Formats: sequence, structure tokens, C-alpha cells
Amino acid sequence: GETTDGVYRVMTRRLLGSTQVGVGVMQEGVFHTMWHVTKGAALRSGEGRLDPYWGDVKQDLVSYCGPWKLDAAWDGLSEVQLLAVPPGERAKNIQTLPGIFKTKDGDIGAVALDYPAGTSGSPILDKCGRVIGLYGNGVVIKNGSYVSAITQGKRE
Amino acid sequence: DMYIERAGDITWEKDAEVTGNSPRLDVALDESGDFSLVE
Ligand SMILES: Cc1cnccc1NC(=O)c1cccc(-c2nccs2)c1
Repeated sequence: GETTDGVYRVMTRRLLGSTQVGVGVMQEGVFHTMWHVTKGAALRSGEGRLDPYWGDVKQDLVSYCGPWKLDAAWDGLSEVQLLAVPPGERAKNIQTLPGIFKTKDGDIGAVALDYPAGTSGSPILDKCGRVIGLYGNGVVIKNGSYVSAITQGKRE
Repeated sequence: DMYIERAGDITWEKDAEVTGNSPRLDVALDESGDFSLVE
């Protein structure tokens, strides 16, 4: 299967036509997405298969072919880029200053950008092109808009 | 049955479009991985 680093669409044929259920990141031979996109199911890349390796419903993350590789963090100060891959539309970088999710277990960066649910798993980048987390898990505000965490996993 | 299609390189792009605000929100994370607004 295709193992080149980069951003990938996650598609299903189990509905009408081909439907984009989300996005993810191939890095060091590991495929990274959000748990709610695949629900932990296997994936096809050509006639190659990608089996789940690690996942956690609470973090809403899953890795394929190996352990989670993405370890960069939001600095807490600088503007970042959502590399949005919307359904049927080209990858487009959107630059934003993350707000904060305040939780009993600590603060998490958050990005206030509206995109369809199929964009779940698009990566968030720092100025050096490092993935600081994924887009697609968060909260719907009064505006009817979505604010997503910057979801990141742990590298062991 | 789900499959992946490459969509691009992962790269910072100078003079992207710039947008979004920076809200500070009190949130709770439940065991099913769903965030909710605390007020
Ligand atoms: C499906 C799911 C399951 N479990 C957790 C999170 C989610 N994620 C969303 O529901 C979602 C993700 C991105 C964007 C949006 C919106 N954009 C604008 C209006 S709501 C929703």
C-alpha cells in the first residue's frame, strides 16, 4: 500500500457513492486518525491492509501499523495552521490563533474553524510543519459553530 | 469497508488565508470522549 508521509482522506463505499468519513496523517509508516472516524476498523491502501495497533475512545485517537508517532505540542503563544482536507475539495491551509479549553485535568489548545464532520482528522501544524494534533473533537457553541481541541497523543 | 487516498504533503504555507477567533471555554471530557460546555 501507499506508505509515503502526508495527509490522506478516509473514504467508505458503504453509503451512497464514495463518502469521506474523515482524514488522517501518515508518518514513519504509521497512519494516525481520530477514533470516531474508523471506530477502530481496518483500512485499505491499494490492495494493502492497515490494521489498528493502538486506540483510546476517551482521547478519541487511533494508530495503524504501529505505535502513535506525533509528539509536537502547541507552544501556547503562536499562530498554527489547520491543513483542512474537506470532502471533495483540495487540501487548504488555514492559519488561526488557538483559544483554550479549560478542564479539571488542565488546559488544551482549541481552534475555532467551521468544517463538515468528514474533515475530522485533519492535522494542525506549527511553524516548522510539525503535527501538534488533529482537528474534529470538541464542542458546538451558541453560534452553531464548532470549536475543536488540538487533540495530540503520547509517543512512548 | 474503508480506504485511504493521499491528499497532500504536510507543510507550513506562507500567506495562507488567516481566520478564526481564540475563545477561552470551560469544558468537561466524559468517558465516551465527548467534550461538553461547563457553565
Ligand atoms: C462525529 C463525532 C463523534 N464523536 C466525537 C466528535 C465528533 N465530531 C463532530 O461531531 C464534528 C467534527 C467536526 C466538525 C463538526 C461540526 N462542524 C460544524 C458544526 S458541528 C462536528
